Amino acid sequence: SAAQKFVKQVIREAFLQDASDIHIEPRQNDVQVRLRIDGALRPYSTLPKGALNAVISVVKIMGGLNIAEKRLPQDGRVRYREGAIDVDLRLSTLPTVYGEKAVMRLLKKASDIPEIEDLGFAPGVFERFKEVISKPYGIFLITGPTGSGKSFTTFSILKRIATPDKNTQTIEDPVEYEIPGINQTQVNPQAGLTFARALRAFLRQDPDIIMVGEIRDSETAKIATEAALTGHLVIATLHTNDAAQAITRLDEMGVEPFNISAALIGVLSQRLVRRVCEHCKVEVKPDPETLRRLGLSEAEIQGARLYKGMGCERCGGTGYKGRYAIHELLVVDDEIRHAIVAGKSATEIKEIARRKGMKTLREDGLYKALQGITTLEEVLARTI
Amino acid sequence: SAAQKFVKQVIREAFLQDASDIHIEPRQNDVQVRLRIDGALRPYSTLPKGALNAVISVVKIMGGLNIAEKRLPQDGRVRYREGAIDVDLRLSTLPTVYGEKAVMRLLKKASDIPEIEDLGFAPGVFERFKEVISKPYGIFLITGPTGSGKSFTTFSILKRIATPDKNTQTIEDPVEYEIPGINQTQVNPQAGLTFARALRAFLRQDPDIIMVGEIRDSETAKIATEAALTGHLVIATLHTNDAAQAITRLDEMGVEPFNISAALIGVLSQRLVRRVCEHCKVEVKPDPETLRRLGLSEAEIQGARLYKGMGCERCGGTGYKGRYAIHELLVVDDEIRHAIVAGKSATEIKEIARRKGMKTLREDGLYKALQGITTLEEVLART
Amino acid sequence: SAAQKFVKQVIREAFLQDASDIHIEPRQNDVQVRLRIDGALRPYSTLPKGALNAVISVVKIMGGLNIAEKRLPQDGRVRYREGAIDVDLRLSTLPTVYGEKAVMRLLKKASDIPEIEDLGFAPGVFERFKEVISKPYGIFLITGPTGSGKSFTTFSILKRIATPDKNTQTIEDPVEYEIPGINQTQVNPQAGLTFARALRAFLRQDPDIIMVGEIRDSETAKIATEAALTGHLVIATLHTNDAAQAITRLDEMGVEPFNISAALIGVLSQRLVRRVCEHCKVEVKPDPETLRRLGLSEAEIQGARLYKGMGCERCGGTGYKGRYAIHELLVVDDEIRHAIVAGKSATEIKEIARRKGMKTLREDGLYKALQGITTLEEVLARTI
Amino acid sequence: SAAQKFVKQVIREAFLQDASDIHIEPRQNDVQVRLRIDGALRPYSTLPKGALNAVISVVKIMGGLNIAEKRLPQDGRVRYREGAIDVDLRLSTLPTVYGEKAVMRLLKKASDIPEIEDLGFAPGVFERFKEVISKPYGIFLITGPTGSGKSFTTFSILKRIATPDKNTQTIEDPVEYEIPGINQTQVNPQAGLTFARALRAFLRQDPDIIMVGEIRDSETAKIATEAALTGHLVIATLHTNDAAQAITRLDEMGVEPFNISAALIGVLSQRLVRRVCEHCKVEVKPDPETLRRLGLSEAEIQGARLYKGMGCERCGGTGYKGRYAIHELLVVDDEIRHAIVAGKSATEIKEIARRKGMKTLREDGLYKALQGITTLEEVLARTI
Repeated sequence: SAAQKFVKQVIREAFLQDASDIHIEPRQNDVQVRLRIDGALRPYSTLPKGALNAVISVVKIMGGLNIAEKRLPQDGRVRYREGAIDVDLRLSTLPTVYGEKAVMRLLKKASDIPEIEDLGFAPGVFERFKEVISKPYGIFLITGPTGSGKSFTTFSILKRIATPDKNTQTIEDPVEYEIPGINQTQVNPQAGLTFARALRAFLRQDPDIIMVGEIRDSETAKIATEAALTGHLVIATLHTNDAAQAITRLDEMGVEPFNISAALIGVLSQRLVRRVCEHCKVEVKPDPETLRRLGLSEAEIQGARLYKGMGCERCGGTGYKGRYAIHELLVVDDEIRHAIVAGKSATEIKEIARRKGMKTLREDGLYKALQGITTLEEVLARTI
Repeated sequence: SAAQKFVKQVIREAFLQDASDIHIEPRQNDVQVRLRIDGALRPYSTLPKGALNAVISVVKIMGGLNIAEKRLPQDGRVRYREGAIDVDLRLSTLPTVYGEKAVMRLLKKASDIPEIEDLGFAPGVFERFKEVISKPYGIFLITGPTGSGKSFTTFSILKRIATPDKNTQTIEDPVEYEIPGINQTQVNPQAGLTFARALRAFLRQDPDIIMVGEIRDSETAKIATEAALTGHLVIATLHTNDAAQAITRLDEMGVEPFNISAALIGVLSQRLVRRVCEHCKVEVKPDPETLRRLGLSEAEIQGARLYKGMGCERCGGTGYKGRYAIHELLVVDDEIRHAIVAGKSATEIKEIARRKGMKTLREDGLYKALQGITTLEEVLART
Repeated sequence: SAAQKFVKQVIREAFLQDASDIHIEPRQNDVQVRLRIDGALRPYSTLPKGALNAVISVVKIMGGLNIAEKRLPQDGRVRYREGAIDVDLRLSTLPTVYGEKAVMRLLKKASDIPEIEDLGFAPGVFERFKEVISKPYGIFLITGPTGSGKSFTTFSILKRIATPDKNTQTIEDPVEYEIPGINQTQVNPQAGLTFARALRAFLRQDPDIIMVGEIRDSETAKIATEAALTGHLVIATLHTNDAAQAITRLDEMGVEPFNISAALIGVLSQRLVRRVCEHCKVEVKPDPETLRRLGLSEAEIQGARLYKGMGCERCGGTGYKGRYAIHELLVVDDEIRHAIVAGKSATEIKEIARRKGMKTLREDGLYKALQGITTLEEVLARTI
Repeated sequence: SAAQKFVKQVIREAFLQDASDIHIEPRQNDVQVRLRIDGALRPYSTLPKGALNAVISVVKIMGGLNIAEKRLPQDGRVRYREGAIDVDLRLSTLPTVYGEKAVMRLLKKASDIPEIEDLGFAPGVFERFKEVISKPYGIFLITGPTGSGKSFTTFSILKRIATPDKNTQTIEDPVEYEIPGINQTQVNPQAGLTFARALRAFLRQDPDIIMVGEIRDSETAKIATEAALTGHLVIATLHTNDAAQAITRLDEMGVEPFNISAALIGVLSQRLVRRVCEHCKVEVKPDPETLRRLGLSEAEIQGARLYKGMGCERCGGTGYKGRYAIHELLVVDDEIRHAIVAGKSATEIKEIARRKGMKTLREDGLYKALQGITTLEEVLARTI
C-alpha cells in the first residue's frame, strides 16, 4: 500500500511545509523520503527498498508516463491537488541502483504571468524588447523552470501583445496557465490531441499569436515550427535555460528545417541566479578572459568586477541575497536565421545579438555579476 | 547442476573477502573462478569446463539476461542474494571458445564507502580538500585512473556531504559503491545515457547534490557547472596526471572554460599505490635522484626508507593490504579562475598552486613511500 | 578419403614448415593449395576442382560449416591435431564459380608467443621499452597492415600479464593463443557481438587486460582504451606505418586524445619484413635504389650486408625464412602525452618522438637488412 | 509470347555482331528489334506492338522483377552465357507512348585483362601506378566500361600484384576476367549470396587481396571496405567511369567513411575517346578556358592544339580514327584521405593528382587531345 502514503503525505507536507520539491528516494535497505523545505531537502520519512518501485508508478500515472515500467527514466507533467494542497508538479522518475526514484518538483502553480517590462530589463534589451514585441510574428521562445519560470513567463510576451487586438491561443497538457487573451487548448494525447496535433490545428484556428505550454517532443516541435511558418507569433515554453539555446533547439528536436527557417523571430529570458550579498560582497576579480570568452561588450569585460557574499544577515550560509533574474532579448535577423539553420551555438547566437550593449543572460548576468549583484560564477551556470 | 549455488557463492565470497569483482574465468580444461581480493584474482574454485557453462547459464538466469543468446554477452545489475551478498552485481556474461564467461562487479553499498581523509592526505593538502567540499554550492573535481583512488574520493565525498538534508544523486557506469543519502544510478553511454544525460536526469529528479563518475563529454563538466552553480553542490571526476591538469583537460575537452572558471571550487588529483601490509613490509633504501627530484634533502635521503610489500596471506598475496593514494590539492581563487578560463597547461597551473602551498602529486607520493605506507617503487609505478 | 588426406597433409605440413596459414582455392583448371611459409603462400599441392568441393567439405566439417553449400559464404573454427601437430584453424569459406573456396589459417597457441623484449627490439629499444612496460596503466599501440606480427606482439605483452590471477580477456576471431587461465573470446557480429560489443563486455568483465586482435571500429578502439584509462592494461591492433601515426590513429579512431595522454603506454609500430632465407641469402644491395630510399648513411652502406630473398627451398621460392618485426618504438613519455593532449598530428608527434630517439621503421628495417636479416625491398614495402 | 522469336533472331545476331545492345522498341504498330553495332544501330527483326508488351515482361522475368507491371520501368541483369550467347544482359524497361521499351543491353564480353602498363598511361601516371602497387594493402579501386574498363582494369591491378603466393580472390557474376593464381567467385543473389555476401567470405577468409567485380550492395560496399580497414588489398570495381567519382561513392552506399578513408591507396580510370587521323588533322582551338575549367596543368591549358578529323578517309566518319585508350591514377595520400571524408568533388579530387604530373583521364586524355592525337571534344566526351 504505502509506498502510496508516502507519495501522498510527502506531497501534502511538501506544500504545507513550504518545500520546493517531493522525493521518494531509492536506498540501500530502504527508500529515503525528503522535502525541499526552504530550499533544503530535509528528511521526511522512510519506505522499505521495494516500495520505491511502487511510488514511481504512482507518479507516472499522474502525468502520462509508462506506468508499468519500473526500470527506465521518464518525465512529464502533473496537475495535483488534495484539499489545501494544489500544485503544478514536474513529473519524473529515474532508475537507480535500488530501483527507480520518484520525484515531483513543486512548480509554481499557475501564478499567472510577469510582463517583459516588469523584469526590469536593461535598456540594452528593453528598448529592443519594445522593438520585438511590436512585431507579432515568428517563433518567440522563453527559457527557465517548468510552470515556475518558463510557462510562468512564457506568456509574458503575450501579456504584452495578447491585447484586445490580437488572437492568441495555447496548447497545454492539461491547461494550467489560463491567461488573457488566450484560447487554451487542452491536450489529450490518448485521443490523438497531442500538443503537436493541436499545433497543426492552431493554424486551423487562425492565430495572430501561437502558444505552446511545453514543447515536449519532436512532433510538437516540428509542428509548432510549422505553426510559425505561415506567419504567426509562436510563443513558447522551450525546454531550455538559455535564450540562444532556445533558438538552435528546433534543429536539435528534428524539426524539419524548412519550418525552422520560416519560423524563428527572437527569444526572452529572465533566468534566475543567486544574487550576491551586496552588503558583504567580497571583492572577487572577474577574470576578463572569463568575460571575453563569454563574449561580453568590452566595458563589461574590462571595467567589470566580481563579488561573492562572505555570508550575511542578508543571505545566510549561501553567500547570496536571494535571487536575480538575468535579462535577455535575442533578435533573429536574416544573418541569425542562417546561423540557426547552420546549427550555430548558443554562444555564437547570443554573442552576436549581444553587441551594441544588448543584454543577454550572459551579458546582463555577468554585467550584474560584475557590479556585485550576482557572481559571474552563477551567471555562467545560467549561461554555460 | 551445482552451478547455481556456485555462481551465487563466487559472488558471495568476492564480496565477503573484499574483492572489487568476481570472475568466472574459463580455462582449456576447467574454469578458474576468482575473487579480486585486494586486487588479486584469488581462486574461489575451479569448475569443470562443462560446469563453466552451467555456471554462466546461471549468472544469466539470476540477471534476467538473454540466457538463450549464447552468441552475445549480456549485462546489468543483478540481484544475486546469498549470505554476504545484497551487493548488486554488475553481471557481464560473455561467449568464449571454452564455453561462456561471466564477471560480476561488486556494487558495494553506502555502508562500504571510505572517508575523505582516509584517501591518505597530508594535513595541508587535506585542509584544501575539506574547504572545497564544505561549500553549500559549487564543484569539487577529482582526477586520476580507475585505481587512482578516484573512486574512494568520489564515493567518499558524497558519503561526507550526501546527508539526509541534501538529496544526492550519482552517475557511475560500474556503480561500485551505493552511497548514503543518495539515489545513485547506472550510465551505459551506448544507450544515449551518457554521464551528462544522467546529470540532466538528476536535475529532473531535484538533487541538491550531483556527482559525475567520469567526465567524458564536455556536458559532464558543463552541466556539472550548472548544477554546481544553479543552487546545487557538485562532485565530479576526470582521469589526468595532476590536479592542475584537471582544469587544463576540461578546457581541452570542450568545457568552454568560463564554465569551471565559474563553479570550480577546487581540484583533487590522485593515484593509488598499493598499501604495504604490516605482515609484508620490508625496509629498503630509496633512490637519491628520485628522492631529490621529489624534494628530499641529502640528510633525509640517507635516513630515507621505503617498505616493500613482500607478500602474505593477510593481503591476498599482493604484498599490500588495501590501498592508499598519492595526492595533490588545488583551491580555486582568482589566480586559478584566470588560469581556468585562460586554458592554461597542467604545468602552468601546478606551479601557481605550488606557490599557494600545494604539494604535487608526485612529490606527495614520495613522502607516503618514505613512511612505509607504500614503496617508492610502487609510487613511481603508479604516477 | 582423399579429401581428408588433402586437408590432413596440407595442415600437417602447414604446421611443420611454419605456415601461418592454409589456402585451398579453385583456379580455372584445379584447386591450388598453399602454405604461408614465412610470410607468403608457397605452393604446396593442387587438387582437381570437384576435389575442391570434397576438400572444402572436409574443412567445413572441421570448422562446423554447412559441408557443401557452394551457393552461400560461411565462417567457424576447429581444434586441429595430428601429432606432432597441434594448432587450431581459422575457417571461412567462399562459393565460387568453380565450387567453394576455403581458408584454414593457423591459430597459433600460447606456446607460440614471444616475450616483450623480443618484439623487434634493438638494445636501445628494450631499454626504452623497459620504460614503456613500466608505465602505470594504459594501452600498447601495436600497429601496421595485415600480414604483420601484431598478433604475436599483442600476445607477448599480454603473455607477461596473461595469468590465472589476472582477468585476462582477449578478442580473437576465433581464438588463437590459448593460454589456460585466461579468457579468450570469439566475436560474433552476426549475433550482434561486434568487436565493440565484445569489448563493451570486456570492460564490463572488469578486465586486467583488454587484448584486441583487431581494432575493428571506433567503439572497439574506445572501449579497449576505456579499460586503458580506467586502470587496466590494454594491448591492441592499429593500422599505421609510424608509431606517431598509431597515436594519431588512436586519437582519430574516436579515442579521446585528452584521455589518451593518460591512457597510452607506448606504441609498437612494426612490420614483418620477411627475413632472407638462410639458403637463399644472396648479397644484393637491392636495386640499388632502395638503399637510398631508406636513408643509408655511408657507414651503414659500407656495412650493408643486404641480401636478396631468393627463396630457394625454405619457403619454397617465395624468398624468405623467418620474419622480422621492424620496430619503431614510441615510449609515450610526458612530451608525447603532451603532444597527445595537445591534439598533435603524426608529423608533430613524430618530430618529438624522433627527437627523443624514435628510430623509424624505415631506419630500423634498413638496419636489420644491413645486419643480414632481410632484403631492403621488403623494408621499403614495410615502411613509410 | 513470340515476341521472343524476333528478339531471339536478334540475340543471335546481336551477340554475333558484338553489338552494344538489343532494342525492343515500343513503336506505333509494331516493335522493332534492333542491333546497336560499332557505335550505331541497324535493324534486324520486328514484333507487333502487342508483343512489345510481352517482351517487357520477359526481360523483367529474366531479372526477377515485377513482370506484371508493364507500365513502370524496372532493371537488373542476367548471365546470358549460353554458348554463342556470351554477354550479360542488362535488364531495363522504360515506358513510352506505346508501352515500355524492353532492353537487353550487351554487357560486353570481358575482353579479359590488360597488363596495366599496356594501358599506355602517360609516364607520370604509369610510374606512379607502379608506386601504388609497391604498397599492396587497402583499396585499389577502378572504374571504366564493361568489357573495356570495369573489371578489365581492376583485374589488371591483380595481374600486377596478386601473384600465386597471395591469397587472392574476386567476386563476379558470372566470372569472366580471369587470372591464374586467383580464386574467382560467382555471386548467387538467387541463393541470397549477393556481392555483399560474397564479400563477407572475402573478409572472413583473411586474404591478402580482395576483388569485388561489382560493388552492388550496401553491404558489399561496406564489407569490401571493412576488409580494407585491416589492410587487405581490396582491389575493387566500382561501376562508374571515373576514379575521382569512385573515391567518394561508397559513402552513398551507406558505408562508413572511416573505413572508406582508411582503406584507399589509389583509384584508376580508363576511357575510349576517339582518335583522329593526325595526317589529315583539322585545327580546333584547345581552348584554355575549357582547359582551366577542366583543372588541367598549364602544360595542357596553354601548351596545346586539338585536332579533329574532317570525317575524313583516315578516321571516321564522325571525324575520329577509332577508339583511343585514355588513363588515370589517383594516388591516395593522407590529405586525400581527409578529402574522402569531406566528400570533395570529382574535379577537385582529380585536380590534385593532375597538378602532380599524374595525368588523369582528364589530363591524360586532354593531354592526348592537346598533343593533337585526338580532340578535346572527344576527350571531354569521356572526361566529363
